[PDB]
Amino acid sequence: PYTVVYFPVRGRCAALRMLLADQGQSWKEEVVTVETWQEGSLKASCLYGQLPKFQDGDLTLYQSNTILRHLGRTLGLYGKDQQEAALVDMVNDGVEDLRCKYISLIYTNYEAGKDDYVKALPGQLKPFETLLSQNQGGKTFIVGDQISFADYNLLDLLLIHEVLAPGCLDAFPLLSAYVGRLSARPKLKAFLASPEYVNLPINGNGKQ
Amino acid sequence: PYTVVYFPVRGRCAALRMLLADQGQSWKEEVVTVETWQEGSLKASCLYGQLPKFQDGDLTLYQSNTILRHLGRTLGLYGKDQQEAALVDMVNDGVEDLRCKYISLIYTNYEAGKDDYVKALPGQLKPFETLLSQNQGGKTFIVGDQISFADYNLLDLLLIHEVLAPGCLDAFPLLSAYVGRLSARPKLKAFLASPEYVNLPINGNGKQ
Ligand SMILES: N[C@@H](CCC(=O)N[C@@H](CS)C(=O)NCC(=O)O)C(=O)O
Ligand SMILES: N[C@@H](CCC(=O)N[C@@H](CS)C(=O)NCC(=O)O)C(=O)O
Repeated sequence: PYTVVYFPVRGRCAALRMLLADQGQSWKEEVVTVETWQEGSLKASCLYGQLPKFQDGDLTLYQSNTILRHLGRTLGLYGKDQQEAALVDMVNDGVEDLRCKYISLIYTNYEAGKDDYVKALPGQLKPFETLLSQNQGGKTFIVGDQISFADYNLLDLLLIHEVLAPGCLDAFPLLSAYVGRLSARPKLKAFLASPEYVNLPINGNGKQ
Repeated sequence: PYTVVYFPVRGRCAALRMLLADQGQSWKEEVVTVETWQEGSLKASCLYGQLPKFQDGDLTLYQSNTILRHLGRTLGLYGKDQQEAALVDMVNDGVEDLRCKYISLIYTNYEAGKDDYVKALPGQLKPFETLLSQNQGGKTFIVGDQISFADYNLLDLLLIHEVLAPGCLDAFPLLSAYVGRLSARPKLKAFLASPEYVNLPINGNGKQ
């Protein structure tokens, strides 16, 4: 079945976990502690020396976005056709770009850069509000009328930003409604409220 | 057909151009100069405020990797099945990670960081040498026995590093043979030797 090997944080695995949970999929968590990681053997076996590591049967994958795309492809969360598939990728790449900035802030200069980051936030969130407005008036999902892996990644990105800058979504009616709507999905709602999710720190350095 | 809107540099469009050229595809280039870009209107219309912008009929795409994935999907350069597709993504994500570091070096601290970067290079290139060794002894492509969009992206990444650090591939027999083999493909060879490619700077700041 599925196995995700990762540190005891939400980080880059939050989206894929929400996806699995929401799609009613079963998976095993292999927690890697800072001690275990610093030992060296695991890191050494990792293709790019980083986690998450994911296993689907005997298929072993690295890179969170590769895992998301793999699940999107195998579970049918990759658009209804090629055109939509391209759009889903475009959304995900945008999410990834902002995620990199967020990660950089959190681990590079949280104290000093937090203000400038929050100031620039609206500009970074606008593209997604726009994408939503062009898709059935932002009533369904980010691309098309069926959920995609990009939706889970974007949802995660929005939720963690809500924590970073409370109220940042107030200026974006579509994104706000979107978050509320996706957060209300039965299986996803249950998962987001569970200890498994709630009791894990967002990041590894305690900053959020 | 296809239209790529980009600055007069190879940059993030080199791989997709090599792909189109090698697959015998026709495309139109819309050159955007620094003056035109600083005017503001174009940037404002770009989803994430950045180029390249790509058009396939009326499908307008942004993000180089989305473009590569779209072409890989429509032209059949995405593995023979899902498993291979996942591996192709994993390779491409790895290429993208190193590309970001390269871009950062080139535009952030070329003079000061060039030495440390070149020193760390072997460690960054090793994963690809490994992937190659596990695939028919590195005799064919990066994944499977048919070319994929990841091959073009990786080829570009290697070629630009050859320029940055001449001889960096000497320690990697498989990567070296791989580059020579792919560079010899008829259509690709012609393209790499053409003014269209040769007379374009690798990066926008003249550093390489
Ligand atoms: N591009 C990779 C990055 C993976 C990554 O950043 N991994 C970090 C944790 S989120 C890690 O393993 N750090 C430990 C190390 O590199 O030593 C992905 O998207 O999965
Ligand atoms: N993640 C995007 C990044 C695009 C990007 O970095 N674009 C740069 C040129 S390579 C750009 O348009 N810079 C102009 C600007 O942002 O003002 C991609 O992979 O295409």
